[PDB]
Amino acid sequence: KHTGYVGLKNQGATCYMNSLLQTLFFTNQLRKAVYMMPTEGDDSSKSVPLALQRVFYELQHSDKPVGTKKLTKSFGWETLDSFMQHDVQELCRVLLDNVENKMKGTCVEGTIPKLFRGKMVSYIQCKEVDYRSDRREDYYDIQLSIKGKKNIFESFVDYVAVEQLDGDNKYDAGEHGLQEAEKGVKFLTLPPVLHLQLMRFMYDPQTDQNIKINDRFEFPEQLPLDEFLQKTDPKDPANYILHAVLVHSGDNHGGHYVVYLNPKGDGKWCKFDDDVVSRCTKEEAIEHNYGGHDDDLSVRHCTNAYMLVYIRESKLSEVLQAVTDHDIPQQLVERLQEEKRIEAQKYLEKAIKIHN
Amino acid sequence: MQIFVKTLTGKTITLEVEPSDTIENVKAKIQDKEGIPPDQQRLIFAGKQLEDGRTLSDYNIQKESTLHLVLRLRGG
Ligand SMILES: [Ca+2]
Repeated sequence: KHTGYVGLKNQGATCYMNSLLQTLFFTNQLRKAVYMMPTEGDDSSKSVPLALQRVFYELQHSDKPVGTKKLTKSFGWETLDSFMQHDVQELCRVLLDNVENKMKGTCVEGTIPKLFRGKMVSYIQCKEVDYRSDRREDYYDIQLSIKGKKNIFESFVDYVAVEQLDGDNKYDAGEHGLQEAEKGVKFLTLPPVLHLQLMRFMYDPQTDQNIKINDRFEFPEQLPLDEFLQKTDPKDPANYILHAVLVHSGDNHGGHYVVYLNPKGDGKWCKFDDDVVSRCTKEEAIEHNYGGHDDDLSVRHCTNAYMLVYIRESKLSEVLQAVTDHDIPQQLVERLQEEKRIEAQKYLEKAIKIHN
Repeated sequence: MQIFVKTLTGKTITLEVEPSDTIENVKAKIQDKEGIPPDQQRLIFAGKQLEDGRTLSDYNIQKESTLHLVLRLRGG
């Protein structure tokens, strides 16, 4: 096809992995940093960073579907764990934390935090007693509440609005014992690359089952977030552009993952379903994945966005900067070619841990 | 000590825990307040998913730390 882009082989249940890989591969500034990670002395049967440079090199060069076989091997996984279905965001948090740890000490140290990390504040104020506490958290994604919210904007408001630590959840004022209080959360900084996880699930204890929320939830192509910052910056507005839509289809037990992307930051979108890559409309990538869509040939009821990726307008030429072979070290290139030549001559854990 | 857990709704609940508590204890203590089994719950603290077997102190969880509770949308 005239997509130029290539997909990934699915080893059994590895679509969650494939969908993530594309999302990260097209986070260009990140892909460069992976290329410059010292791995000459690493053991390929055990090196996760190596297997990533490998998948990224073939996704960039190969015109045939890339295998993710060696990547699971570097997780310390056996063949069966490649047949286990997992939450795509759970992978995101485990993999990126693993990799940020490996980049520590190298020249690309802390590249992951520079792209994905921001900060927020948690103000507590006792209702009856003069007592004000403050705490601050870092985040690499935001969990947006979905049930009952038209769109991203409303979901942010509920996130930042003022909650009530009443009755059975009073705040420990140490001296003043337990106290009714009011908690509120303001955002301090928003990262260059924004990861949103749409809380599309709940759990009922009376019935004891967890349900998928297939309700409608609207996300814009442009996401002005300045309102939710505590202090704004005029030279850098918190304006974001939609980059990736991670889509889970199915409800409850089953599942299948796909990712939609406009890698170059333009308007042209493509649908990466495992090895198949096809071009597609904006509507196919955005409106179709809003959810609550009534089971038609153009869109199924239980198919909807689960993760969204936004890139700051400001820092977007930087993040989506072009990746040539000029940015690929020669020492890497050789090692993968020699791997090709030697190849020519010839309870199950349900919790997604990486062991290397 | 008293930490914060942010449920699926988004509502913030409070948990009484010592820093020596294993994550399993914390998950089990969410089960008593929320009814969610420890199997199905994932805890996230500043981008690191919490790991059964470690303790709250190992992740530097202190008073007023907010843990984010999420589930699993499995997939293929
Ligand atoms: Ca529509």
